[PDB]
Amino acid sequence: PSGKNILVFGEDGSGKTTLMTKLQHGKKGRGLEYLYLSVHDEDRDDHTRCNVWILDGDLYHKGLLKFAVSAESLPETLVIFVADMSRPWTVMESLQKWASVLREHIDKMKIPPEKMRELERKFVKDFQDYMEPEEGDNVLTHNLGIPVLVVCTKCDAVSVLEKEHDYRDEHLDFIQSHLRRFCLQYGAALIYTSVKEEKNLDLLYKYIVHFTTPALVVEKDAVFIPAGWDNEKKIAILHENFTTVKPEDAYEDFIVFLMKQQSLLAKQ
Amino acid sequence: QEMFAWKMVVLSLPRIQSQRYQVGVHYELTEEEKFYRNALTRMPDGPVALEESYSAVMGIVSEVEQYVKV
Repeated sequence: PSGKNILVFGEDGSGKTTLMTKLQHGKKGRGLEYLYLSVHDEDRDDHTRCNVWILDGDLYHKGLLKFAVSAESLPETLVIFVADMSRPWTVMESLQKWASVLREHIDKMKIPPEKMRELERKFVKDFQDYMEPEEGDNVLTHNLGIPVLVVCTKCDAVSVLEKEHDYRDEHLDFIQSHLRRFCLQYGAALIYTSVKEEKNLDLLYKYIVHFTTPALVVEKDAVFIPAGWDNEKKIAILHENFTTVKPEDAYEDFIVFLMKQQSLLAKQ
Repeated sequence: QEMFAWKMVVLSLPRIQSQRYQVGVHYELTEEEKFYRNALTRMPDGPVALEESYSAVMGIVSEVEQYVKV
């Protein structure tokens, strides 16, 4: 096979050690490098270079980010970017930023073509049709379909951020609600990961390309969700934990000449 | 596909030109802005990576040239 693509986006890097080690540069802040990954066929690799470029920053590198998400990923383009589950603003911001980064790498590079959404309608209809239900459907997703796996990492700092401003798991439930709202607003896998819990970021990407992955939020540490877990009724009604029902405001409200002259005047 | 060299070099050349130009300053061409140190004689230093800021905005193209294998 040939080389596919995925454009994982990380804002200026900012410590991609644990997040990169859980999944797979010139410096700690290089900027839109070309990382990779691979898929399998039950026995080994068959030159299927399904690259997952974890671009740790993109300082004036829109062309490098577009080169990373090449057009060869028409059959499988699942960007699995890192995130910060310390607060709801960072979780919702990273998920929406992942979808917008995939759309930016596409639209900032595919300005010449226009029938891509036309072919994507039938292809993504046959693809997401068998993946919309079984959320553990009808979710208000975006205008088109861009698979962006929002891997919510850094939930080990979720307790410190939740106790510094709420002294309980209120910010944790808020981050869970942020992931759920972005999921119902986009239709993907809001798989969150905490300290030694739910290490399944590329699992949803592998199950929805053309391993294991759980989904639970009762532990109040990692609200994992599969690619298809998107609803806004029970989660929106139970979103009142230290807030209102179906809220998104948490993301927005949480993101010696003069000396000689003086001597002469003093002497007078 | 065993042609992982020509296409990789072309996309690399595009990414190398789109990587060796991190806006030259970008108002923040480094890991972050100036900040406070922990315990040393550099409380009013430039940054912990001032010389490495060059290595960062330069390292983008280096990371592309090195990981541009396939």
